[PDB]
Order: sequence, then structure tokens, then C-alpha cells
Amino acid sequence: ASAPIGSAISRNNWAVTCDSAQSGNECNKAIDGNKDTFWHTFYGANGDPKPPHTYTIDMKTTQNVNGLSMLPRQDGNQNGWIGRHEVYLSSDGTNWGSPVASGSWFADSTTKYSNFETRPARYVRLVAITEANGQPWTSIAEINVFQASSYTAPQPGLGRWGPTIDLPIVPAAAAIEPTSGRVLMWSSYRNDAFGGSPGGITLTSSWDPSTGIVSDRTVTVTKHDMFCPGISMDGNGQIVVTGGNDAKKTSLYDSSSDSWIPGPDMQVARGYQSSATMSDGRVFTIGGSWSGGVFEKNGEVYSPSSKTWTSLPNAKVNPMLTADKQGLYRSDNHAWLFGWKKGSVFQAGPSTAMNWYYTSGSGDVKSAGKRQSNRGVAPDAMSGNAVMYDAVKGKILTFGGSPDYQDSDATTNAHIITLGEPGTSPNTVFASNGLYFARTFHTSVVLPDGSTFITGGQRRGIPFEDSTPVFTPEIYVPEQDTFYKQNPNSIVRVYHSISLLLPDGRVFNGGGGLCGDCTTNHFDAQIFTPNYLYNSNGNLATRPKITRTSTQSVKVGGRITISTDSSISKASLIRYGTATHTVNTDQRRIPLTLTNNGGNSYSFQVPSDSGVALPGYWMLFVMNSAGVPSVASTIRVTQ
Ligand SMILES: [Cu+2]
Ligand code: NA
Repeated sequence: ASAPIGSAISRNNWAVTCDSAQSGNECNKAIDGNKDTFWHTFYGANGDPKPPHTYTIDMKTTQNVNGLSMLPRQDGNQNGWIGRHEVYLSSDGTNWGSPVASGSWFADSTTKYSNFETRPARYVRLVAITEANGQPWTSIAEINVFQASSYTAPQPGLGRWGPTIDLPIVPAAAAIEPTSGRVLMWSSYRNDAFGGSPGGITLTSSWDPSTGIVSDRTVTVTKHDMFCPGISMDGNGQIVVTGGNDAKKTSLYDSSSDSWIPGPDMQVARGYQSSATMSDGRVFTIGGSWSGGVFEKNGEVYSPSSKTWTSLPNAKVNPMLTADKQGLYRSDNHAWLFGWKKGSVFQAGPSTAMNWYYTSGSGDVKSAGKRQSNRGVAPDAMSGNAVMYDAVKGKILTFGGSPDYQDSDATTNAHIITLGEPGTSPNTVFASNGLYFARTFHTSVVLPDGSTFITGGQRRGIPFEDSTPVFTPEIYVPEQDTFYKQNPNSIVRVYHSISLLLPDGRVFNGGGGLCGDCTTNHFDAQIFTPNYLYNSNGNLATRPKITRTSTQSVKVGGRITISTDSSISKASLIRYGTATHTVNTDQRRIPLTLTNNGGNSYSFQVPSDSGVALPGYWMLFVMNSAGVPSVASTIRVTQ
């Protein structure tokens, strides 16, 4: 079940207009207050008019709209369930503009929602583009429009939230498909639940930024229910999805062919582990006591070339365990892993103790000291995020989290960890004065300019409950060592939420929930457009364009020559991300040292060390004098 952030508006003086309506199933039948009566389009008489089918509402007066509900027909018939749709808002009548919400709803009889940012409007319009099973009809039992307590205009210069992407599933896990630019998302065996799973099935969904289309696919070929996994993009360009509900399995997502192919079983059955891509393109994983048993689960490595998993039992999980009250079940979860030089993997936390993991032979571990500063020793920070914003200088920003997985207060603790060579204890200092808001279950992404966008979460970690939410996102700016509050959103993004950087420089933030008949399932996502895409007038700024590239595929140490349409000041390489349960071990940023060839022609070198420039797919962004980035050019980095 689900959402809607506000209170229902009075349906007394409402004037409703439909494009098609039968006798006995009129347009006004969707606002009467009965769940047994319904609106239905032409069937039998006047033939069968195929969708788009429109439902326009006139609320007579200006209301602070933040959502809508659509209750399907409750008579047991499927004819009319809305699939693809769009929600529009207006103040006059024929100046709708862009949709405030768009996407696809699941094929069932449950109440569907479209939750979006507050915007004053008099007219609301629900366009039903398709029917859930491809039939010509559209039927709504009850349609309600929701309102917020008040409207506060978004502050100029602090970004913008919107539109909302309505989804058929709760996106508890996600990844960008680099070759196509689409967002791949997945839930479990069901769209809203995981408990009582027979295994072997994952419901996936995708969203295309260029088309706006949301499609779904049932994945059974890999015999893996991919809820609660380790996720990593290997050097061969495939997403390694490990364990979870089906603890011993591995699933490989290939972006170029848009398909899922079976991977070899892991040596140790895991759930909630973090996996990290290494310097040689291999994938390292450790811990994960959510599924497959609760015991000491040491490291293991995946080789893409041989298609094997090999145990590294001496890469001990013991030194990275948090002091979690629930014990080993939680203490080895969601490690802040980063692939580094010479096959090593840095573990930045969540435990106070940081460690170096080695992958040669049967593995090894060496203490990297405690995450600390002049303010003291940093406590365990489960569900705290870690972002490598400057891989060349080995800079990692860590923030938030709580001592225990649940029933624990989040903190404002933030640190900057500076990596040196493997085996050396990194320097750690506090980041500014920490976060503005204490948050756990929050998500983050590194932006083109080196800044880290932090969003969602709650002050006290209570899974599946939308209590003590943080609506105001923050951006950390390294050059200034300062956090900045951005414009707030209206949707709670707590446990099971995700954030990914899109190729267009915007942030995709979604999910939260996945508990079944609970009221906290968020079958959606929202787009955050940062300030760097806006001019001083509050309109979308002119973006510099990468007119030509010498090559799309490059080896570490190699050069790329580009041509632009205007002068460039800075450039960056951002590794494509993957996300689940606050973990994103794939994203990282490399600031590029540019050589000006003149005539808007620039050259740069991809770092020689594959521990910095992790093999895989990367986003090339160029920034002008005003700081406005281009859309990304997809670059494949090999060894
Ligand atoms: Cu979970
Ligand atoms: Na009705």
C-alpha cells in the first residue's frame, strides 16, 4: 500500500470534464465518495476509443496542491487500470506546461498515488496514456487531490525539486545503465514486499530521462531475488549484483545488451554486504550477515575473465565490525568500501576503526587507524555515507549515520579522509562544522564540480517509519569547506531510499519503504536540479557542449582530446553509480588537469594508476566560466 504527504481537498463545488464517458459511468462518478461506482470510457457504443484518456478537474479556487490519488475499480475486473500517465497543473485552463508527475503505475487494484512538490493551482489534469494490460479503456473509482498546510516559494539559488517520476515498484536498489543513460531500479519478488519470498525472482523497472518512459521486466533467468545486495560495476562493464534474499547467487547486468546473465555463486552466502570494484577490474566483497547465516564472513573476490569467486579468508571481517547492539547480524553491514591502488580496498567505516584490505593470495587486513579529528574519536556510523569526491588526492567525505542500525540517534558527524599509499594510516579531520541536520538512511552523490549532494534521511533510525524526516538537503563544497542548505522537498526519503547522478547533471532521488501493507512505501522518485544549471534570473542556463571527442574508450594513462562550443574553465570525470541501503561504492570523481590547445580544443590525461581511475564507465563533464556543466559524454576506462 502507500503514501500522500497532505490533506484531501473538499469535493463539493468541483467541475469535472472527461474526454469520454459512458451512461451510468459518468465523469462525476469519480468524485461522489463511493468506492463501488466508477468512471469508464466508451465501450460497445461508439466503439472502443484507445488511450490517451483525460480527466480534468476545476477546483474553482486556488489550492496548494502536493499530490493526487487514484483508486481503481473495486468490482474485481481489470478493464481500465491506468498504466502510463501524466499529472498536470494550471491556474487558467489552457497553459498546463510540463507534468508535475509522470510515469507508470503497477497492474493491480490498489490505490495509486502521484506525490509532488507544492504548487498553487486551480486546475488538475490526469492523463492516462496507457491501460495497465494494453486494453483501450480507462476507469477511476475515486480521485482525490491533496493539499499542503501552506506554500512557501523556493529560494532562488538553492536548486529545484521536481518533477516526480511515478513507478510500479519501490526502487530500493538502483543503477545507471551507462550505454543508454537509463536508470535501472529493482525491488524484490514483489513490488512492495520481501518477506515470505520463495526466491528466484526480481521485479525490475527502468526510467529513460530522454523519453520519460517507465517500463518493467520480471527477471527470473538469473534465479536471484536481488533485494538487499552488494552492487559493483566490474572492469568488463557489467554490474555484479550479489546475494540478498537468495544469499549465494550472483547476477550480472550488461548495459550494452540490456540483459541479465547468470553469474557464478559466491563462496559465502551474504546479504547487506558491500562490494567494491578493484584496480584490476575485479570485485571484492566482505561481511553481510543479513542472509545466508550469521557468522564471520571474510573477504572474497570475483574475476570477470574467469567467471569465478575465490575466498580470501585472511581478509578478516573482525577489525571492521561495529559495536552494534544487534550483534553480527548488523555489525558487518554496509561497509564504506573504496577500490584503491595495487588491488587494495579501503574500508572507511561505518566502524570507528578504518582498515586496508589486501587481495593478493588468501587476503590480508591492516589497521588504518581510527576515523577521528580534534573533536574526538568518531563513533560507529551505520548507514552513514562515504563519497570519494577527489580520487586524485584520495579525498573521501564521510557523514551522518548512527551507532546502531536501528533505534539509534543519527549524528551531524562529518570527516574528510585523505588516502595515501595502501598500508599507511590516512589523515582524518572534521568536515567544516558537520551536517546541518542529523541524518541516517540519507543518500548522496558527487556532483561535476566536486561538491557532494546529501539528501533525505531521518534524525532517529526507525526502518519503515517516516518519523523525524529531514526535508532540507545539503551540499558540501570542498574549496570552501562549507555545507550549504538547498531547497526542501516534500517526500520522505528514509530506509530503502537511493540517489544517483544522472548524465544530464541532475540528481535522481527515490525509494523508501518496502514493507508490504505498510503506509510508508514510496513508489516514486524525484529529480533535483542543482543551482549550477540555473542563471541569475532563475531560468535554465546555457550549457557548454562537447562538440567532439578523440575517443570514447581509453586506457589508464592515456589522453583524450576534446573540442567545445565555448571556453572551459574546469573538467571532471565521474564514475557511474549504483545504489542501495546508502551504499554507492562505484561513484568517485577525478578532477582533470586541462591543457588548452586553443580554439576551444582541450586535452587531458586519465590518471595512470587504475586504483584512482577504476576501470569501468565514466561521465565526462566540462564546466564554463559561470560554473555551468555540459551534459555527460560517456567514457569507458580500461587498463
Ligand atoms: Cu533493507
Ligand atoms: Na465513485
